[PDB]
Amino acid sequence: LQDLGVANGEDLKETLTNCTEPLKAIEQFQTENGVLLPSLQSALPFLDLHGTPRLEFHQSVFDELRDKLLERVSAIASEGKAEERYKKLEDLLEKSFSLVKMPSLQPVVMCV
Amino acid sequence: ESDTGLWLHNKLGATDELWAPPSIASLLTAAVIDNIRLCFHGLSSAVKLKLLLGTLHLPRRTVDEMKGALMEIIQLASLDSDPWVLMVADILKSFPDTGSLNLELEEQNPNVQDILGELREKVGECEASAMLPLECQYLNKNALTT
Amino acid sequence: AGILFEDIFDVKDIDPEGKKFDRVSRLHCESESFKMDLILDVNIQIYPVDLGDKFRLVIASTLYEDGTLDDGEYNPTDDRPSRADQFEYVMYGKVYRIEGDETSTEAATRLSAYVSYGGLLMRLQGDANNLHGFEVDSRVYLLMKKLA
Amino acid sequence: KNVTLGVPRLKELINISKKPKTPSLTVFLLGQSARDAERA
Amino acid sequence: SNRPVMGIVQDTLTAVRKFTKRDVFLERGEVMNLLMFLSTWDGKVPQPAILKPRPLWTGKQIFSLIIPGHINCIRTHSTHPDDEDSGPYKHISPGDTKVVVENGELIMGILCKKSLGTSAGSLVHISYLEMGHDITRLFYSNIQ
Amino acid sequence: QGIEQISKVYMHLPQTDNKKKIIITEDGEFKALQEWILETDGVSLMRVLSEKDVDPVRTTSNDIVEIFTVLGIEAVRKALERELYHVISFDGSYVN
Amino acid sequence: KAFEKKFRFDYTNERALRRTLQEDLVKDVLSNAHIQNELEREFERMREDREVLRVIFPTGDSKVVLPCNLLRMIWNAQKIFHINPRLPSDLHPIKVV
Amino acid sequence: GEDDAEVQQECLHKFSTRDYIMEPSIFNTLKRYFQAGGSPENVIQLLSENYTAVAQTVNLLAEWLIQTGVEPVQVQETVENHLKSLLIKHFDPRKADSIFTEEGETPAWLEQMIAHTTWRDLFYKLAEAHPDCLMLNFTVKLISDAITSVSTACQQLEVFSRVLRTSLATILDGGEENLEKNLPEFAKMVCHGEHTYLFAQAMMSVLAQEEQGGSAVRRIAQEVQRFAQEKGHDASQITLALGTAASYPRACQALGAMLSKGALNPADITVLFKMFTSMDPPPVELIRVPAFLDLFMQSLFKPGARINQDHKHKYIHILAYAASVVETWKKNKRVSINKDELKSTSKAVETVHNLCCNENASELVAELSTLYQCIRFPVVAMGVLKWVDWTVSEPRYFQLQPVHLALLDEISTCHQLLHPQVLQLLVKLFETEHSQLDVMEQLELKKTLLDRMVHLLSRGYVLPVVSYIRKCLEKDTDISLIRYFVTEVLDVIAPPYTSDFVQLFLPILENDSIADPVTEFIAHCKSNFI
Repeated sequence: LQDLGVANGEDLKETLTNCTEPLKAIEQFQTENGVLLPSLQSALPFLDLHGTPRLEFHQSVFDELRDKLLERVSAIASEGKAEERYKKLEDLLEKSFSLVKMPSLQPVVMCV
Repeated sequence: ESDTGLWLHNKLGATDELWAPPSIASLLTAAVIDNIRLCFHGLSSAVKLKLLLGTLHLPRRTVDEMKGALMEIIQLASLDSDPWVLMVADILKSFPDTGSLNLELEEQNPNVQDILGELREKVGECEASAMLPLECQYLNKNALTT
Repeated sequence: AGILFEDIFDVKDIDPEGKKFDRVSRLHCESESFKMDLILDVNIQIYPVDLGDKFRLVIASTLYEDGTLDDGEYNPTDDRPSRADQFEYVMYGKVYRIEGDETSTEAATRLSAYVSYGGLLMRLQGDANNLHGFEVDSRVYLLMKKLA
Repeated sequence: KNVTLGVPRLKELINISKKPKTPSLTVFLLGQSARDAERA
Repeated sequence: SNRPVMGIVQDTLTAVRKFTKRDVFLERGEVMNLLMFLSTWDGKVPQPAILKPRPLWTGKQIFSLIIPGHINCIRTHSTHPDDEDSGPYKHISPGDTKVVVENGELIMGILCKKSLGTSAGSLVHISYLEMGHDITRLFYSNIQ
Repeated sequence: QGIEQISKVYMHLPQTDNKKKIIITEDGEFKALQEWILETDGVSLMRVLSEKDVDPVRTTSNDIVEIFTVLGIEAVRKALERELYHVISFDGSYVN
Repeated sequence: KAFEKKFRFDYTNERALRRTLQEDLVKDVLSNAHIQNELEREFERMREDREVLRVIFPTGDSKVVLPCNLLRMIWNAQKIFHINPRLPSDLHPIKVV
Repeated sequence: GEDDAEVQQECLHKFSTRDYIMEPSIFNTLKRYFQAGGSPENVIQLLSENYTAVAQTVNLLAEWLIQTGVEPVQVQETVENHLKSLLIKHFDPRKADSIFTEEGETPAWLEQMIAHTTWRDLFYKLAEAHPDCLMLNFTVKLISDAITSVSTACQQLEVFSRVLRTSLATILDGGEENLEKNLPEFAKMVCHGEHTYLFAQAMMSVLAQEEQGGSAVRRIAQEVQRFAQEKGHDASQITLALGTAASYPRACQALGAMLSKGALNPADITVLFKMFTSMDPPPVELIRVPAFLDLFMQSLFKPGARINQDHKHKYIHILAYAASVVETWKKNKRVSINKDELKSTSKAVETVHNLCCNENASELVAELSTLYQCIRFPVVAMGVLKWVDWTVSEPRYFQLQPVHLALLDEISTCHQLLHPQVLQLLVKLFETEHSQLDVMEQLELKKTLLDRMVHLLSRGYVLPVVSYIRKCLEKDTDISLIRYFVTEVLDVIAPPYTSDFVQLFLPILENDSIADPVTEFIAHCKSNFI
């Protein structure tokens, strides 16, 4: 995560331990570490009002848009220029090679 | 009969028969007409609807006979809370006395006032090559030009 | 007990399609204490029925007014107190179909029970709550008495 | 036109005659002629 | 043609068409006299279709007694209208023109050529295919 | 013009579904189409099958030896079965 | 559409399964994806059979001649065992397959 | 026994799941776990270790899609539709009523959902699935106040009235040509309920009194009331109460009786005939109910005639009165009654009635000039039209070398208002299948029907007939009939043309290359009409 400056469980540990303030800390975390789009920022409290975990939402959209990753690399396989193909594949490869160590992001690197 | 309200609900509570069922002229004898006002407001909205609208199906003489009770029940409808009941009451307020509908609904009705504004302006705008109703096909040249 | 259904009906049509049999007529009847439609084939020759006539109708599992089963065999020498003494027209048939307005996801609100008294067909449509006593391929008795 | 049927046709068929009484074809069209009477 | 070759013919066919009409009723003496001629009868007089104001049995009750085993069959009388199945009175027949043998009992319909005659799906065919040749022999003899 | 031995060709649309053009629609439904079919009075099948704008799939003959000399023994087997079925089932009589 | 609607078993609507099947059977069907895989494979092979029949019967004639009258035997089973069609049944779909 | 142990096990089960930190019952579940005798340190592992930042993963995927050139908005719609489907299948109306109970005005998130159209559509669909939910009811109220199913469209007035206004404005704007396609979506909702039907007909009576084309509204009442009639409904008494029928009590009695019957009877005609023959008639507009006049047409011109020759003059007198007697009105005051043409109209109606009920007729060739002069009356013309419809539409009519279709040629020659009627008959005959007719004979029959369509086209009814021709082309009929039709059309037309006429005639003129008016038309329209 930290290869691209993304906060991970180590960051969560250093922000949790030695902190007499868990509540604003977790609140600002959950706000500034949500999904980046204005419609969701209206809908997330409503979405969560029913006792519905954000886990289910996150997992479902993650699986769907990761399937879109696999579909788009499959499509660009024989689309247009080989230069554009291999350039975008090299870019996404270097991006997700930080995340090749992960079990859920290694298939992206392998498909690329 | 006892339980006139529940009996009328059992006879008219089916919420899918939005048209009043046939035989309603048989269900609205003088006694039951006088018993309706005893428990008029105890019924549901759709029941009140089908009930009030069945009065149009009755014979004209039978409409005239119980017209006091019909007027009372129509005023009970005018003071109700369900809007369908309110508009049908406003229309029916002149119906039992003569059989004439009340076309004075423009008062106290944003729906009707918007109908007036929008569609009168549209009609005044759509006066070019206006459609001619079905009976126009029957009329001769003089009657049609009239 | 053992009365699967009971009501009072009035006849709204004796034969709407014109008679197709000279002894049997297809009464169409309505119930006033509920909303039950009835179609019923009646042997009018022995039990004449006029238009607008009112009658009590009772659909019963047995006749002995004790719940004791009937055995489905003609016993003219039966001595038990029978419900048939309280009625004028008693037929004995078998329910052979129960239609409903059920969807794939909901229970039926309106049910239609079909009974065949030796060929004389009856349909009873109405709310499901009144027709739970019925169950296909169960023997049943239709008892009927005209009311003044 | 009517073709032979019944026991004459059955006899003609079990005999494998070098001439049927009414030999015939059933030609099917495929282009617009399948739909169009003039082209047909 | 995978169908019966023997069927009900002439007097018996016209008479069964008359017999299974909806409006045939038999007094008890007639019923007992007819049940004398039923070889497969178990000796139990069935309950009448009408108990009061007088005991009466219909033709279909006696014919259901004739029908062997527990066969099930659906046919249409020769005068079955071509829209009765589309109307409201589908499973209840105004003309009694839909033959429904159910659990070895004729519960509605008039029998004709197209129910007891020589055709695929006819009642004698199903009687053969279910109950075997012996019980179908007795079925034929009992009808006649 | 024309092909010899073919002295009369009648043109008509079929009123029986077996001769109608049954297709499978995009939704998997069977649709029967009215198509012009020509019934001759002679027989020369090789020429007609070779002819332009003649469907060389369903075009057939009621003469058996023509099918034998043109198509083959198995086509003869099928066409003979079809002709026997036609002459038997003309009067609505079914044979297994 | 009609073929898929009438023949593809649906295990994604709990209400229909409660209507048609007993509760333990519904929970069993919903729980394990192995049974779901078997049912969708059944529907897939029936679609293959449908295509095969379209090849065999291009005229679309459903009338056929076969040894065993399946509908009549099903009716006989219904009447022998007094199957009430108004109640949910205890027959597991995987047992049918 | 204490449930604290089982609650502890449930809390451990729930905490251990992936990304459970984001659940909002975490406060209560943590309280349960700590009060029961747990620890506040194991949950730190059960949440943080099992947290993989799947939300931030989705952020990376969404921004990657945006970086691929995929527009964000479709992905936003996709995820919003996902939330929509999930809420639809996880919906619980009691929960929604609880959000109503905690405050009558819902907390401000739902107003924000109102501000976005996708959630308005969600709430429409939810109310459609379950009409019984007071939250959903208040919400659809607020939306409409700010494709509603017909049940939901009638369930609330303010909804229904606004929807009726929009649909009626759509009908009037789309005019006589969109009338067919905007009627049923309108008449279904108006005929969905006696209350809805009565309300709509009342507003229609109010609006139609306007003289600047209120008749345009009044026909829409006639469409919708006949829609109620064919749906098996009591549309008669409502119509009688909507006019001046109460001023004439026995008139409304007889009229309602026969409309409920759906047919006439000499008792009612006796009352109406004596009512009208007397010099105090009710307004002729009162009895000009088009359904009643269809009763006249279905009784006086059907094969037969099943009519009494004594009562005949009464039926004809009422018909010629309803068609011909002209009443003058001055500010809702009947000025004068004009009984001028009732004599000649009744005479011609009697003549044509005698001919259509003769049926012995072979004398039709003789009565043709009389029939044409009688057809000049429009009512007589469409009486002949319905008679010809029932005559030709019967099976096995075509055993003649025809005459009844030349009548239709006259009918469309004189009255343009009957142009939609004649076409609707011809297309039906154009699509009916004939068995006893040879295939070439059926071809020539349809050629004759195309001749009738071409004659109708010559009377300025070009657009609907050419649209139907293009339809049955692209949707069936052999290309030879279409080719013959366009040949006949190109025979008699001359330049110049109109843009719409070429918009419909030209796109059907490329599927065939068989035949000079064709190349001349091509040379004209290509240059002038791009």
